[PDB]
Amino acid sequence: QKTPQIQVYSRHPPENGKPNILNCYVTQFHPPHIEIQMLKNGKKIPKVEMSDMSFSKDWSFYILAHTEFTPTETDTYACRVKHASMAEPKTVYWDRDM
Amino acid sequence: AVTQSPRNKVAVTGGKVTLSCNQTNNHNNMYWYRQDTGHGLRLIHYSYGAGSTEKGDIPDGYKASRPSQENFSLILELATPSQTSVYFCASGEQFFGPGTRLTVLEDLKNVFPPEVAVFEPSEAEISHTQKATLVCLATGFYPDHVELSWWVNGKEVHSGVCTDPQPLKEQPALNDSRYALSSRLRVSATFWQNPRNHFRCQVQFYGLSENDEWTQDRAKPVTQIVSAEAWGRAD
Amino acid sequence: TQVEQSPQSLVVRQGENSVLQCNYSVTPDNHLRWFKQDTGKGLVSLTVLVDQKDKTSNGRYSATLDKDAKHSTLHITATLLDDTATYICVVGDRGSALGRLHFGAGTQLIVIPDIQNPDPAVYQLRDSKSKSVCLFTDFDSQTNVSQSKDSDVYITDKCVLDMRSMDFKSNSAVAWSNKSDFACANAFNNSIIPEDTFFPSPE
Amino acid sequence: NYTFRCLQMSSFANRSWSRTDSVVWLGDLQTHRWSNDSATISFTKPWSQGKLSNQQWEKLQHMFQVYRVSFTRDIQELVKMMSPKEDYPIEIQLSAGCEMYPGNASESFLHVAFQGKYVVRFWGTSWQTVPGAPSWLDLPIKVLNADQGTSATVQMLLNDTCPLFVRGLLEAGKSDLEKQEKPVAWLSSVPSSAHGHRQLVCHVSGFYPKPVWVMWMRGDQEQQGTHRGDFLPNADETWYLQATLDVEAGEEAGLACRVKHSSLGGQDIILYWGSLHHILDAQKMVWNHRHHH
Ligand SMILES: CCCCCCCCCCCCCCCCCCCCCCCCCC(=O)N[C@@H](CC[C@H]1O[C@H](CO)[C@H](O)[C@H](O)[C@H]1O)[C@H](O)[C@H](O)CCCCCCCCCCCCCC
Ligand SMILES: *[C@@H]1O[C@H](CO)[C@@H](O[C@@H]2O[C@H](CO)[C@@H](O)[C@H](O)[C@H]2NC(C)=O)[C@H](O)[C@H]1NC(C)=O
Ligand SMILES: *[C@@H]1O[C@H](CO)[C@@H](O)[C@H](O)[C@H]1NC(C)=O
Ligand SMILES: *[C@@H]1O[C@H](CO)[C@@H](O)[C@H](O)[C@H]1NC(C)=O
Repeated sequence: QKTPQIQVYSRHPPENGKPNILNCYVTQFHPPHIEIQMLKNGKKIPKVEMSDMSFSKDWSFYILAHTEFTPTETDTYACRVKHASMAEPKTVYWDRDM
Repeated sequence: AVTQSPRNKVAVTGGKVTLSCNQTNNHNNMYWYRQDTGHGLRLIHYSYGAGSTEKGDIPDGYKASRPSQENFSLILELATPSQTSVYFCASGEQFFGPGTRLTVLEDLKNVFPPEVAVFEPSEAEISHTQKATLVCLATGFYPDHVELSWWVNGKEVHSGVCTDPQPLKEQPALNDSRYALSSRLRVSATFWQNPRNHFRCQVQFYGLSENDEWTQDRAKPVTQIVSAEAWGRAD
Repeated sequence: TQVEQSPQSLVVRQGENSVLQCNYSVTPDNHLRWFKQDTGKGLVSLTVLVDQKDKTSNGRYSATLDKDAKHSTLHITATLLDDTATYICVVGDRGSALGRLHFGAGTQLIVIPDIQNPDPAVYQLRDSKSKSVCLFTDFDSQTNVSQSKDSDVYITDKCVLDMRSMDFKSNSAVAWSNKSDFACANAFNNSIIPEDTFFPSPE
Repeated sequence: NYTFRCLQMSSFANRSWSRTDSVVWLGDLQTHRWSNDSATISFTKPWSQGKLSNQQWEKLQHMFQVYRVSFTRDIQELVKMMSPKEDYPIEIQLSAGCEMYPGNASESFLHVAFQGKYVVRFWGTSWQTVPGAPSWLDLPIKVLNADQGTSATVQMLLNDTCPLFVRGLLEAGKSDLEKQEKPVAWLSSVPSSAHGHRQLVCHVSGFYPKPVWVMWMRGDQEQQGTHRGDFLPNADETWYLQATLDVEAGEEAGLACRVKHSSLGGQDIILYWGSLHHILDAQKMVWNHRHHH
C-alpha cells in the first residue's frame, strides 16, 4: 500500500493579485480511492476540477487537480490529500519560491 | 451419469430434509436447480469444487454442502410448503440428474395410501375387436406420489400399456383432495382367454418413512406397494 | 424470463413435422442448447448451436440459430409417439466455467396417433370382487374427452396405447361413479361422441 | 515512435460493490474516457473517433460494453473459486495497446496487474503467468483459457484492430499532435539542505510537446550540478519542468538559465540572475513565507 506524494505549483509566473491557475498533482499512491481537496486560508474552494485518474509504468495512480485563483502576499493556498496510506491527512501548502 | 437420491420424498413443515447427489463423471463445478410449472429451472446453490459452495439465484430456505468431488447435498433445515418442487442436480458440458420429487405438507394427518382395483375386459370388447383391455384404478391417495406398473405372469410389460399423465382430484372444489389414477392394458383376445395367464397392477406409493411419528387409529401410511390382480378366463 | 419459448404446448400428428421457437435476450450468447425431457425423467441433450449463424441436425432433430436475432427454431422431421415430451431451450452466457445457464419454460409437445380405422366403443368392465367402470375406447384423435359436470362421476383424460406387436394404436378414457343412476351409455354425455359409437347392452 | 495505451483500473471492494474506470492515451495525449458512471465511452478530443465510421465504431463500443459487464462478473466468480485464498479488497489493472514504428511495423501488448504487481500477460493465443509470479494464479488461468471465443477476439484486437485504429488516429490527429506551445520562464531561490548554501530554481511552464532542454550556464560553460526536475502536467495539456542549481551563497551572479525548445525555433530563453528583469519579477512576487517547508 503505497504513500501519495504531492506537488503544488502554478500555471503562469506568479504575479501578486493577478488571475492565475494552481495545480495540485498527486502521485505514487495506491489503491486508487483518494480525496484531493484544495484550501484557501483553511477553507475548501467550492469548485476544484480534477482530471481522470491514470497510472504510470510502475502501476502507481496519479491525478491532477487544478483551480483558478489570485495569489497575494498574505493568502495561504494548500492541498490536503486524504488516503488509506495515512491515518492523518497530508496537507501541503503552496510554497511559491519552490 | 448423475445418481441422486431419494428419488422421491414427503416431509412436514419443519422437518430436516437433505438431498444426496452423486456422480463418477469427474466434474469440478456442480449445481442444484429446481423446476416449477411455467418457469424453467432456477439455480439454488452451486459448487466450484470440493469443500466449497456458493449462493445461486434463489438460495433462501436452502443450504449446500460439498464434501467429496463426487458428492453434493441441498439442505432444508426448516421445511415449508412453498418448497414443493422437483429437484435436479447438474454436473459440469452440463449433464443433469434424474430428478427428485419433494412434496412438503402442512400436516401429515391428511396422508392416505391408494386402493388398487383391476377391472376385467367385457365379452363385448372380446367378441367385437378381438382384443382385451384391463382397467386399473388406484384411488383415494394423498399426495400424488405414485408410479403404476403392470406385471404379466410376474414380469413387467410396457407394450399395450397406457397410464394417465396426471391424476385427478376426487373432490376438485377443495384443495387437500385425495387423488385417483387410471391405467390400461390391452392384450389379444386369445391371450386373455388362457387361464394360465396372470395379471397384476402394481402401484408404488410414496408416503411416511419409519422416521415420522404416528398416532391415529388407522395404520400409518408408509411408502408401500399396493396391487390388484385378475386371472385369464375360458368363459 | 431471459429466454421465452413459443408455443406453450403444441400438438402434431403421428409422423408429421413440427416447429419450435426459442427467443432469448441473454448477453453474451456463447451458445444455445436444446433439451428433451420425458415426464419423470431428467434432461437429455439434443444438439448444440455455437456460431452467429449456425445450423445443425441430429436424427430427425434439426435446429438453426441466429445469434444476431437471438432466436432459434427446432424442427422434428416426422414425429414419433416416443417424442411426446417437454422441449427446454437453454442459453449459456460463457464458454468456460464461470458462466451460468438460462433455462426456458419449455414447450410441451403432444403427438396424437394417426388412426385410419376408428371403432368408437364404450364398454363396461366389472371388478374382480363385485363395482364397475366405463371404458371409452378406439376413437380417432379428432375427439376430445371433456371432464365431468358432476363431482360424483370421474372421467379421465384420453390416452394413447401402442400394441407394438401389431403396429396398432388406440385412444381410450376411463369413467366411473359410485352413484346409482350412473349408466355406462350416458357417462360421456359431457363429451362429443360420434353416431357409430357402439354401446353394448349391459344386461 | 508512438505508444498507444489503454488503461483500465477496476476496484472490487466486497462481494457486491465494484467500480471500473478507463482512460486511453496516445503518446501522452488523452483521447478516450470510460467512466463507471456512463454506459458509453466518451471522446476527449474531436479526432478521437479515429478513422472509423459511426457504425464501425459501434461494434467496438458495444463489444467493450459487453466486456466491462462480463469482466466484473468473471473476477467476482474467480474470487469465489479460491475459497480461502485471495480475499477482498481487490485491485486489478489492465494496460493494453500497441506501439508504432517506421513502416507498417508495430508491436502490441496486454499486461495485467493484481494488487499492484504485474502478474498476467496475454501472448500469442493465451493468457500466461509472468516469470516470477505466484503459482495460485494457475487455476484461474486454466479456467480463462478454455474460452476460445474470447481468446479469439483478443487476438483480433491485438493483432489487427489496434494498429488499424492507431495508424488511423495518427493520420486524423496530426493537427493537434504537431502543435507548438511557447514556454514562459521565471527564476527564484530557496535555502539549501546544506548550511550556508542556497538553491536556485528555473521554472519552465506552458510548453508543448514534452522534449525540452533546461541548463544552468556560466557563459559558454554548462553547470554540471544542474539537476533537471520531473515533468509536471498542466490543465491545458502542456507541461512544466523546473531545473535547480545549488550554489555557495555569493556565487549567484554571472549565472543564467537557458531554455531550448522546438517551439521557438532558434531563439532560446536566457534568463539572467539579477537582471533588471529578474528583480522586476521577484518584487512582483513577494510574500510572508508561512509555511515554507
Ligand atoms: C487491445 C487494445 C486495442 C483496442 C483498441 C480500441 C481502442 C478504442 C478505445 C476503447 C476504450 C475501451 C477501454 C479500454 C479497456 C481495456 C481493453 C483490454 C482488453 C479487454 C479484453 C478483451 C476481451 C474481449 C472478449 C470478451 O468480452 N470476453 C468476455 C465475454 C466472453 C463471452 O462472450 C464472447 C462474445 O460475446 C464469446 O461468445 C465468448 O465465447 C463468451 O465466453 C469474457 O467474460 C472475458 O473473461 C473477459 C475478461 C478478460 C480479462 C482478463 C482478466 C484478467 C485475468 C486475471 C485474473 C486474476 C483474478 C484472480 C483473483
Ligand atoms: C496473433 O498473433 C500472434 C503472434 O503475435 C499469433 O500467435 C502464434 O500462434 C501460432 C498458432 O496459431 C503459434 O504457432 C505461435 O507460436 C504463436 N506465437 C506466439 C508468440 O505465441 C496468433 O496466431 C495470431 N492470431 C490471429 C488470430 O491472427
Ligand atoms: C461493500 O462496500 C460498499 C462501499 O464501501 C459499502 O457501502 C457496503 O456497506 C459494503 N458491504 C458490506 C456487506 O460490507
Ligand atoms: C458501476 O457500474 C455498474 C453498472 O453500471 C453498477 O452495477 C455498479 O454499482 C457501479 N458502481 C458504482 C457506481 O460505484
